[PDB]
Amino acid sequence: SVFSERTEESSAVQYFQFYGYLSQQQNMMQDYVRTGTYQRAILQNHTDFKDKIVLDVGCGSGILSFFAAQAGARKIYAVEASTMAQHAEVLVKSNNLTDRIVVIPGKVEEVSLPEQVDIIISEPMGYMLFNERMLESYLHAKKYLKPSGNMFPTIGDVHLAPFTDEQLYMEQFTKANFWYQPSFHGVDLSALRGAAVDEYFRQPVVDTFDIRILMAKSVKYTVNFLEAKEGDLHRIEIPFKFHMLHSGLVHGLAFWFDVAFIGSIMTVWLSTAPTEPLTHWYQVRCLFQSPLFAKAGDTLSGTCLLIANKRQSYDISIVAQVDQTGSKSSNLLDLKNPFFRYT
Amino acid sequence: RSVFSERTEESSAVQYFQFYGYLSQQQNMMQDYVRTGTYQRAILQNHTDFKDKIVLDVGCGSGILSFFAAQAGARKIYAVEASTMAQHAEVLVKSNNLTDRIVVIPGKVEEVSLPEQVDIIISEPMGYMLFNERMLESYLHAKKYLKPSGNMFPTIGDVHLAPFTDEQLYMEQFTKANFWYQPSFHGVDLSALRGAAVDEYFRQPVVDTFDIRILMAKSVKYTVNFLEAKEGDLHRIEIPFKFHMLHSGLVHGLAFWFDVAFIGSIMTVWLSTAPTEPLTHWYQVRCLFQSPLFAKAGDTLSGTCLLIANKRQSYDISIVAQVDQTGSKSSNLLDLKNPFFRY
Amino acid sequence: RSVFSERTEESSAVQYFQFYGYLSQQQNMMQDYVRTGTYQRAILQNHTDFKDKIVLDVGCGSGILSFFAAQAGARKIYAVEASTMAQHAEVLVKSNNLTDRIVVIPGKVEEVSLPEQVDIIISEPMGYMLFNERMLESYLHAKKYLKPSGNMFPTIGDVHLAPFTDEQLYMEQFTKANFWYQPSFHGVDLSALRGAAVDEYFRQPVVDTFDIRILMAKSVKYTVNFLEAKEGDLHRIEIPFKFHMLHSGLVHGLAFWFDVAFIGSIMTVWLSTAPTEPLTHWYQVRCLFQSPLFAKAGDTLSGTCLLIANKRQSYDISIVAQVDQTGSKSSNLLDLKNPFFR
Amino acid sequence: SVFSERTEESSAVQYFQFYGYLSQQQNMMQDYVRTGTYQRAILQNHTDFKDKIVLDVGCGSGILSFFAAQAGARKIYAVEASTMAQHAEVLVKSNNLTDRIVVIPGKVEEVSLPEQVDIIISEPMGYMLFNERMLESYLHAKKYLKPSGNMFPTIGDVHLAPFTDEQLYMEQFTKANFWYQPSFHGVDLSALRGAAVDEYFRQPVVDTFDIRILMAKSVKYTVNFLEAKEGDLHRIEIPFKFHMLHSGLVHGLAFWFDVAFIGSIMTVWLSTAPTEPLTHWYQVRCLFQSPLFAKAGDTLSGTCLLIANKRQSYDISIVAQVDQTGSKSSNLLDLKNPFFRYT
Ligand SMILES: COCn1cc(C[NH2+]CC[C@H]2O[C@@H](n3cnc4c(N)ncnc43)[C@H](O)[C@@H]2O)c(N)nc1=O
Ligand SMILES: COCn1cc(C[NH2+]CC[C@H]2O[C@@H](n3cnc4c(N)ncnc43)[C@H](O)[C@@H]2O)c(N)nc1=O
Ligand SMILES: COCn1cc(C[NH2+]CC[C@H]2O[C@@H](n3cnc4c(N)ncnc43)[C@H](O)[C@@H]2O)c(N)nc1=O
Ligand SMILES: COCn1cc(C[NH2+]CC[C@H]2O[C@@H](n3cnc4c(N)ncnc43)[C@H](O)[C@@H]2O)c(N)nc1=O
Repeated sequence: SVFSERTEESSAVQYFQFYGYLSQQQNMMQDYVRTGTYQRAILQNHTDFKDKIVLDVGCGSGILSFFAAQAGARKIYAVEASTMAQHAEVLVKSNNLTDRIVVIPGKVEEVSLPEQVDIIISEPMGYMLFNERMLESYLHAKKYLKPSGNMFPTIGDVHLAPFTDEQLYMEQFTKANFWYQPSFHGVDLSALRGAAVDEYFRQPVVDTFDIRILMAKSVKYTVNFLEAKEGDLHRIEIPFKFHMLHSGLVHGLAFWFDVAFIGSIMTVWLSTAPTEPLTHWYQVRCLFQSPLFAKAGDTLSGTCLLIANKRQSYDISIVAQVDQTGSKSSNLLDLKNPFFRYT
Repeated sequence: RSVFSERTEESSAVQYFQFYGYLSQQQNMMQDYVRTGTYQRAILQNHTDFKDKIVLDVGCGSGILSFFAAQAGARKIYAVEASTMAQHAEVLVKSNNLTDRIVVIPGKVEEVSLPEQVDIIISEPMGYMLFNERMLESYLHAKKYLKPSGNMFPTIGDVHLAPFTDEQLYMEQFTKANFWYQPSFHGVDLSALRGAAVDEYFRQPVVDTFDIRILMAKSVKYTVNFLEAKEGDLHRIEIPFKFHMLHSGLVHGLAFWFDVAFIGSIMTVWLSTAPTEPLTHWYQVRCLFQSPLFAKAGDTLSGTCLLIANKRQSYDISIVAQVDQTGSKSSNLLDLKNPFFRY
Repeated sequence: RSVFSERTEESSAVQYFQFYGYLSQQQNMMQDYVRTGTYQRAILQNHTDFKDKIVLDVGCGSGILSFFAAQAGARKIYAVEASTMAQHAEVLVKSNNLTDRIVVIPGKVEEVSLPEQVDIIISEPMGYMLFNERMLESYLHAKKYLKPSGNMFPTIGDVHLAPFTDEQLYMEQFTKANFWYQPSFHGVDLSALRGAAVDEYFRQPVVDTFDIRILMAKSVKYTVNFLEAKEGDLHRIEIPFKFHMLHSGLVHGLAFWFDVAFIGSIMTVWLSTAPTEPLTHWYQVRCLFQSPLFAKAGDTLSGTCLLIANKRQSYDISIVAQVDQTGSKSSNLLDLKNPFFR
Repeated sequence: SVFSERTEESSAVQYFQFYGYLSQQQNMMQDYVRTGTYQRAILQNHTDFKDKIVLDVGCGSGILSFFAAQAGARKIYAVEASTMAQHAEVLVKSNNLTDRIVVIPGKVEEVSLPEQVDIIISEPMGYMLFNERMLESYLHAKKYLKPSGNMFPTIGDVHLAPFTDEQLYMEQFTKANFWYQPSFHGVDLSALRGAAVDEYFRQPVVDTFDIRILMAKSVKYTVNFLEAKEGDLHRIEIPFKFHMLHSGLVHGLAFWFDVAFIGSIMTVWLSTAPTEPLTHWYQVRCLFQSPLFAKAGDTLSGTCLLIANKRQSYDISIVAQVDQTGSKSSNLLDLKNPFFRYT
């Protein structure tokens, strides 16, 4: 199957074991902006669901399918690969919707659907949008979509912006300098200091921050789910050229994302920006190995390259330079194992 | 066929050794001064057990215990580690000018080949509730390389269990499960999953610390002698208990902690994780009853704690407890692999 | 045969009037200075509404309100009381030398005979959640003796309901019901009765007081005009509500309290049992949801509170409420006859 | 029916409405001494239940019948007049004992039983034992008992003792003096002071106390349930002659009770004495209208006459005199409406 060939067994096992916990479902269900916005997006666009055939990709407990039912859907095929699929089956029955919702346990790449659908609903977003590589499953599911179909969400916007956070930057060396001592219980640990530093900077930082740390207007990269193919997400190149609004040291790039549900009646947005109420996605920051100095009016240019790996994630390569001075910095990060810093 | 792989699911082992490949993880355990200091004390104060001896370090990580053995005057130390950390151990050996005495051997101890038999095996195989991670079996497996008169550091392990009362913790866990009682979460009836939820939450052992005044009886001790035990002895561990209740009230579950002893030629050194001792990264472990049992002082609380090893490098825990004077019985099942870190 | 007996089970009435025959009970309400003081204030500052007038005191008890009417210059007061306390009131009338102005008439106001029509009716018919005990119907029934332009003290009653958050109270009641979850109480499996246990406990309205900070929205008010209302109006009371949520969080239920107003010729006097005011023996009443509803600020909480009068001199309470923006719905049933005094 | 003939309907309505609440059942079940002692008496006398026919009078939720089943009874007829009977039926079903326990809704005086039983079990005790008049139902049930049959409990002892409590006595007047003021909001309430005093002294006081207020060894009155007829409890004359242990003012009499389960293997006692842990029966105190002075060595004599009324309770008439001085005092009380003073 498409899924198995692009995914290490070991990763998938852990992955779907994670999503088999009800506390996990509960965690996201209790994120009100997420759940409420989805419900709002579906119900306020009822003409996109009334008497329609629906596919729910990765339905979990099946909540989104129930929203599709509330909107008047004729038939909803709810696909889920984790064991949560049982619990969804329980809920459909207990809610007297066995006639409209069909839970189909398995990976969307492997199961079979009896008919084509009018619309696909899903929540494939991970950290920095792309983490978990579910965007690909969502796009893969379009093999079941009628030429007349819609996708909820319809587009996804990733935003990148340079930031200054002197403390976050110095934090890494404060932690790594543990190894910079010539006699830890009689052992000289110093030789590992460099490797320790390396390890810390490879982790993207998951948390939130004050918007005043942002030093330039964000650059946006858009995925149109109606148009994009799976292969388009194996290699994602985000070129950028930031026009610096403030003077100071740029310590790295901040990431967040929005999705839009473009329905027949209205467009509804779900935003994870630092200007909006906090979600379980938070924001993601990737540090530069060396900060770059820039003055207001200077230009910070370069590329963010995301290469997909078989651990259901991406290798992040970021290169940036201040055009006016020629000061250059790089970093390589492993998105699969971020550092949860939020307190 | 390797012993390790035969008892271990691939997916679990990958994750397992990925976790221990991070330097931050090493730092975290190294910074536990009680642990590190006590190990160094046990080794250095029993230096005659190491002088001009052959040593095996099982799961050496960064290699600190091997360095303690080197400080103690060991003639040759074979330091085995299956994670990538082994590369970092090699660096320290070189930078500390101990290349002639410490030899890092990458791989699983069940799979590597050792050049000679050793005089003593040192290790830190203890996990949560002592038995989590199933490394005790690797530690015991390694005895195939031990001379007939050889020693084990640690030499024995004592598991302690005692009933406790903690209304807050219980209500804390029940409150989480009460989410699934809702008959109309965004219009969806979740109640049918309420039973499954409470099951899931009470399935998690609670890792943290507590005040000793919550203990309602003298602890019961279960001892594993590492010099004598076989791997097979740890596939099914049955711990019978009979507590004489010192206080009246609700027993909400059983608390677990452990001690290990380094029985050397000069002296015996103890490492304790009891709640009467300073806190370690092992903390203490509590298994909640789904239903608390009322008992008065002078009553007897009897039953068994049964540990069945699984292929995820952990144990399925079954606890049965009864108030003998009334016949009030409680039964519970816990998954030790996935505890709730409450601290 | 009488209106009272037809709407009341004998057993309930017996127990009911047995309760009000104790002097300690009388003392208990008289010692509520806010209550008694406000009544005297309402009557005395509106002395012109009593000056040389004919008065009916419905359920006079010890006869205190009648004495206030006497102090205000009333010509003649008919004091009706169905319990045995009526004997004690007559003693006080005699010992206070007011035999010429206060006439005690033993019996139910639905059954006794009055010699003449009155200019004003005084009473204290309020119970828990205002309506408990169903005496308002007796109070309204008594208007058959009121001259056309006559007055009522109190003149109106306002019931207030507001959503609240109180997790501790909720888990307090939830902790109690889980007793019945035990699969081995002395070796006995009680779990099969859990559902019934939760039902029983959450059916009880909670009588006590609380900090006003637990209220999540401005209260909604339901008004009874005693000058206009009929008995029948209180057999089935439907109270619609739409709360505009001021805070985000869990709504654990609805809190109820009431005010009455004495609208006299000189001034209007209010008696309040709100949580912003000093505590009275009416306290406040809260009806819990079996499961709380989450709402964030700006949302709207809508639904209905339905009160059905029963033959035990009380009400069957039905509360249905929903968060409009999300469709989170709750339905609940409470038995006002069986409150929980915490 | 016998029950209807001795009971006013309104009282019966109130009475069985009280016992229809699960919270009420729960409250007695949560009395560990009560429930545990019943269980102990039944289980340690298992030979009195093994393969026997049992009658459970007023079974409530059915707890004692389940105990009888645990002891090995062949058949248990469980009679209950309140609606709780339905709940008992539920538990019988869920505990898979439908073949051994038969719930019979109704009053034991009115229902039909198919056969004679070997033993009757019940908990008919009220305040000072006799309140609620259920002992008569218990004795009435012996029409279904085989000769040589047994009763659990087998006997009941009511204990009386003189007490001194100056505060309790003066309390009545502190409360009644509310009415002794010439201008309560302009009203002279004084004329009702006497009636208020009368009212307070008619109520027996339910609460507990320090045993040090007791001025003599109690006098005991025994009901042997094996020998007694119900009619024996319509008029209960309890003569008393106390040998005063302490000097002082006697303000009244204190009441409590014990029951004994005299089985073939052993006798088990349930005590509500003030020297034992507190139960939901507490203790009962009846005040003299005027205190009597007594010296150590004096004798306090008289009678406590209990006259049963149709409100399922008793009018208590107490007369007492100090023999050596001839100082005499009496009181008449209404046991149906006691004053709960306990804090
Ligand atoms: C915010 O951090 C990440 N994150 C993301 C989300 C949103 N992603 C739900 C995916 C849900 O979809 C399921 N899923 C993923 N790949 C799937 C596939 N090929 N076939 C079928 N179901 C699949 C998966 O089991 C889970 O139930 C969330 N609900 N919680 C989170 O913690
Ligand atoms: C729950 O906390 C307990 N805990 C315990 C310890 C002590 N446990 C060392 C295992 C170390 O031993 C290694 N290891 C495990 N099984 C092994 C095996 N067959 N062969 C070789 N090395 C092995 C593994 O890679 C790790 O480096 C720790 N260093 N951190 C902790 O967090
Ligand atoms: C605090 O909440 C309960 N509560 C209420 C009140 C206020 N309710 C006075 C009724 C008083 O009026 C009497 N009463 C009730 N229905 C009556 C009727 N058809 N005809 C004549 N008298 C009646 C009844 O006997 C009592 O004396 C209070 N005085 N104490 C309380 O404890
Ligand atoms: C603390 O003192 C009061 N008290 C006493 C007791 C002990 N008395 C049980 C009576 C139980 O027996 C029942 N009962 C009484 N007369 C009955 C009758 N002719 N026929 C059948 N059942 C009858 C009654 O419905 C209740 O289930 C208790 N279980 N709770 C209390 O609160």
